[PDB]
Amino acid sequence: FEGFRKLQRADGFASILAIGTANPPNAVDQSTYPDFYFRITGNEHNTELKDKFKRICERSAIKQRYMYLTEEILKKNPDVCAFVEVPSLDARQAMLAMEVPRLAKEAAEKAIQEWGQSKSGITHLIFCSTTTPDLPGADFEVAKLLGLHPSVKRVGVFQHGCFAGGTVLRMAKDLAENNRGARVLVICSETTAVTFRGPSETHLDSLVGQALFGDGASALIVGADPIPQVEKACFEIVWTAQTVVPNSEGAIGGKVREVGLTFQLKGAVPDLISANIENCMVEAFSQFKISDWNKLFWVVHPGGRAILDRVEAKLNLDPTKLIPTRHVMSEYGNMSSACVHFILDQTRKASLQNGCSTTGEGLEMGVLFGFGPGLTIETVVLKSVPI
Amino acid sequence: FEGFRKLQRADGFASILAIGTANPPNAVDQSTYPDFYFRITGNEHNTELKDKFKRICERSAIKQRYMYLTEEILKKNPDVCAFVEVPSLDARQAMLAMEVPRLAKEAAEKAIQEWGQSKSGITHLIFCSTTTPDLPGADFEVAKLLGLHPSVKRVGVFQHGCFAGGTVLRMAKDLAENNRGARVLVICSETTAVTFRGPSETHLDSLVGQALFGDGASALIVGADPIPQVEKACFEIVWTAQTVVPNSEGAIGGKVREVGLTFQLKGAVPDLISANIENCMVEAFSQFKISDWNKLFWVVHPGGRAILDRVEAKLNLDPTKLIPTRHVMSEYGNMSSACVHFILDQTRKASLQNGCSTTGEGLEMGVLFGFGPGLTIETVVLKSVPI
Ligand SMILES: O=C(O)C(=O)Cc1c[nH]c2ccccc12
Repeated sequence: FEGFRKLQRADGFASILAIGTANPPNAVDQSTYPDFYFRITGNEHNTELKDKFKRICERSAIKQRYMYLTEEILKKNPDVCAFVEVPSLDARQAMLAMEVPRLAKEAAEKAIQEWGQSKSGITHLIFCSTTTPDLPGADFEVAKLLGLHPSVKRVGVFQHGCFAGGTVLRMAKDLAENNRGARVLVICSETTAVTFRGPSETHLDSLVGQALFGDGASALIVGADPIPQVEKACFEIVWTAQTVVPNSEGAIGGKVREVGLTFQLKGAVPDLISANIENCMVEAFSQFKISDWNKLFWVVHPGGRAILDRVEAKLNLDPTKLIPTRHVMSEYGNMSSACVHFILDQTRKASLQNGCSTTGEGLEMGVLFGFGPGLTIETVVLKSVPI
Repeated sequence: FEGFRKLQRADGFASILAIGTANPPNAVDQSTYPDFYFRITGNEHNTELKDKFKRICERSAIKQRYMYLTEEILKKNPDVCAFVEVPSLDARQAMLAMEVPRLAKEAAEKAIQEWGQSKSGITHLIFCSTTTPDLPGADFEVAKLLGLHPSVKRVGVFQHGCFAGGTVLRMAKDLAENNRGARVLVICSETTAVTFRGPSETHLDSLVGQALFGDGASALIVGADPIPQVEKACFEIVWTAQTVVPNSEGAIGGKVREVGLTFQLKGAVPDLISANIENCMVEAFSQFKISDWNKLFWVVHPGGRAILDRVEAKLNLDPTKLIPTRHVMSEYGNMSSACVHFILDQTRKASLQNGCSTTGEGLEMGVLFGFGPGLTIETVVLKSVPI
């Protein structure tokens, strides 16, 4: 086995070689959502509950969200419009079985097309979705839809949540770097088909989710040692970390039950995240001798307007750092795990079109944060690519 | 940066430094299961169905199984004894929220005790279970029960199934080898609380499972560069592969629904596996100049007696090869993902008590096979350690 381990692994940093995104072709305007939502769920007369919802939507800083669920589909699925008075899991599982792999496929083809290499070269697949209805998981169905080789090594990431956009990058880094020639297809596909439900005055937290969550899928090609003049890297995955904020189990959570996926959200999420964000930064960048957070490009899971404002304030980030992040939240809302990837795409695109010296708005180092159930925080250190 | 990557990764092969296992306290005798099972589910009047089940149990080559579900718990949950006449998911989720982590912690504490080092050195956790009830996944709960550091990087492997015992080793290899000093706690915790239900003439493809599935949890400590005279490896994870057998989608499957997790196993599984197992061996061992399957030690997921028989005959293995495998199936039945880890533990133990020259029955190289929904086959090439 002399030199076997050395030849088996890769040499450089895992690099994002392409980013593709997709969304259901149904843009839903936030300005008119309160009326639509309360009408379609049969709660038009509950003015006070609708006004609380209007309030939440109006302050969400989300102009629109793409949604698989349409008035037609909801009219054919009354049970999904209820809160919890009747079961709806089975019906939702059917929707997921079709929609999650579909968006995943669409986003993956875009990433594959950009990458410009044959899909026969894809060696691994990391597939993530809040939930998956059966066994095999959706990772199997997506691979089949894409016509990937049967020997592609799959890993499904389910029920992790909104922080998984970071999780999949952390996982892809080790796969790409420890396997010479490896090319990992990374996909995050999310849809509110599993969380959408009628409003309830005794569960205002669920109400907030109904105003923030949107649908979408992201796809990446990750690999180390990109081929000169053939493959093109936009970002390098340098270092990662994951940590749980102590004593915050009920801050963000969900439950898969007969009524489908229910979620819980506490108002303290903003404080909890900002109070622990500083340490994530020091632990991540001390080794790089960086202490000025404004010298980095930023990517933050847009869990909610408040979280972003609180993080921006606590760390004294100048107004431009979260522009790409807020831009995505405004145009797509909270697409869970897929969010940070759309933001990375927005970042590199804005950099090229503004004539920046790097894919990271002219800066060398950057940080990407994923937040979710735990409360869990995923930290990803990125390095941009010269333009 | 180049120096950074070199320092960031580990030097040698990912090695198994400890193996721990656990099972519910209730041992269920197979010889008397038909009467108990048909009684507790109120099917004593279905004589033909009962006789069919009896023969399945009698030919299962399974002497006993440990089960979380006792007569007392089943009496307090009649919804679980039904087939699909009434929803039972919610009741099952509650059981899982309790049992999966309980078994997980027990096995993990044992492996950690064998490892002999502080749990503060555990840097990663890979946790696997057929299903998980909420978000966070069970990986979160287990980390908490074990008192792991908040910054331990977690990866939950859900709804992969019986082949996942191989999947986690494939994942642990990259995590351990690409991270210098990394010590990965790998856990598989399975329980029939989620699959147990009454027999049904209309779903015979779901009957065999009730006779074979059992409960149990396994835990391993995987790490590269074991500290001399301190840590002790019993196996090295050399090479891995995953593939899907052509047109066998419905051969092994499951669905998470309002009635709980339903499953189906086609009679063609033994044939499918044996007709593709040869190519798996060639693709895995040709590079090591090995063509004689009998010169390797073996670990095979005991999906069922027939699978083991067909594999043995197809690869013309001598009578001794599947002994450890058949021994675990006899004493524990099919514990899904955990099986191959129990078998690995049995293999090393027997080797050291029979005076063999290595932890692999005196042989240098070995293979470990995981089978499941896909139909998927995980291949893990192992190297024993001198004794
Ligand atoms: O032994 C195998 O190959 C299986 O996948 C059997 C099995 C055990 N537990 C299950 C749960 C859902 C689907 C299949 C199984």
